[PDB]
Amino acid sequence: SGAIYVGNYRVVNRHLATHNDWANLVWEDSSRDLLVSSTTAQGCDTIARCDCQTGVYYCSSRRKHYPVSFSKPSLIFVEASEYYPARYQSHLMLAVGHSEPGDCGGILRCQHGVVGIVSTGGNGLVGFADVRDLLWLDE
Ligand SMILES: COc1ccc(Cl)cc1OC(=O)N1CCC[C@H](C(N)=O)C1
Ligand SMILES: [Zn+2]
Repeated sequence: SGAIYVGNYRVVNRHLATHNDWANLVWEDSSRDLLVSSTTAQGCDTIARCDCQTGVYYCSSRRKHYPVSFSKPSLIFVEASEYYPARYQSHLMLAVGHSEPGDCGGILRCQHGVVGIVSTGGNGLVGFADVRDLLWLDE
């Protein structure tokens, strides 16, 4: 679990969005595993606007943060789960690091701000849905 709170927006994994997220829907994209809903309270998380390929993510299945080197956002094939059929997920960044399904939502940050959230993983890999291209999150 986990979310990003920026301005009047909440960014979560689409497959973990709640009934309230869908009732306050701003934008969603199944191919990215992202959903953004509106909030009444102001968030003040900062979104990175950069080309970093290193950062630190939070891993809830270890209660720890780990440093990572990750690939640039790209189209990656993700095997079927209970949430989606087998498909290409876009804007996904992969790195070597521990993850389990419930780690989805953990934040990846660089020195400039939030980069993205855990969205995929397995066998010593962890994948992050990028949010740095969503320029409207700041207005
Ligand atoms: C962090 O996720 C995992 C980590 C390890 C393992 Cl063995 C499996 C993990 O589950 C996943 O990769 N998915 C399940 C939920 C939906 C995901 C998606 N974005 O399509 C894919
Ligand atoms: Zn950065």
